[PDB]
Amino acid sequence: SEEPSTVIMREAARHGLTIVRLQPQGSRLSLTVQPADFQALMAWLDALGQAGMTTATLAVTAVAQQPGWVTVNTLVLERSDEK
Amino acid sequence: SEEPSTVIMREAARHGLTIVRLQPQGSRLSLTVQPADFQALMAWLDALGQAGMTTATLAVTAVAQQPGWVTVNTLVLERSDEK
Repeated sequence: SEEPSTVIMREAARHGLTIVRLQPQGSRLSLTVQPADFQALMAWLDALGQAGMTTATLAVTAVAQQPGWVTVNTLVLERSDEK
Repeated sequence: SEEPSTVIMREAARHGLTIVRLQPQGSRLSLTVQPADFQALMAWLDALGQAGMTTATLAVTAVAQQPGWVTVNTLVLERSDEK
């Protein structure tokens, strides 16, 4: 993975996740993700986990309108020295 | 599930998660969970998800000492009117 930013939006899109903002700040990335399936956002990070990415920050809230969905307050990804 | 507090610690323990603090504040609960497998803490919430519990807040950070593990900053659970 030459472009770490890709895995996020790539895995995001396939999981129906909207990463509005991304920032390749070395290891840590700044991700902005609209309300999501707790499934999708996990599996997406699980997917990024394959990239050597760790959830460096995940900040989240349950939605009142459709329980079982979540609201990502702020999300930071961390990466390996691998790349 | 007459005692919602049980599912959390029950599912916690089976997933190797330490819920130090729990608060049955109606729908929302205050959970304090020591550093965890992102797998375990998800699967535990997935498990609580079976209880009718939503992750009302999940606040988390990646650990520097053993990547792929996470640090739960603050976690709030939300419950159904089912109980």
